[PDB]
Amino acid sequence: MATYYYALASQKFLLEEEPFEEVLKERRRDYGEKNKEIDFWQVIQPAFLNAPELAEAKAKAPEKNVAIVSTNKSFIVWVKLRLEYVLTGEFEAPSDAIPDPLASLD
Repeated sequence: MATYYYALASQKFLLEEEPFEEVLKERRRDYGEKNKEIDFWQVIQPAFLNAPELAEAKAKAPEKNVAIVSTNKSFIVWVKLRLEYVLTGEFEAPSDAIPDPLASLD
């Protein structure tokens, strides 16, 4: 089990943040160049939001949502400061409630 950190946005909002998405693309590409295991992901309509421990987040969330997830806390701190209009939190996985931290509900 690992701790995952997240920043949850609306799909609408994240579509207005193209420079941000370019930063994430460049970060993936840089990781590959450095032979660093990818430890951050963008998850459309994340299934983790259904976990009981995330009930407060789900109650606040956009209808069509998307998370930036990482096992690197400092990366999510940056994401929050860069995007601002996101809900943040953390969870442990795999668990009964979150068997796949990267699963989409779509």
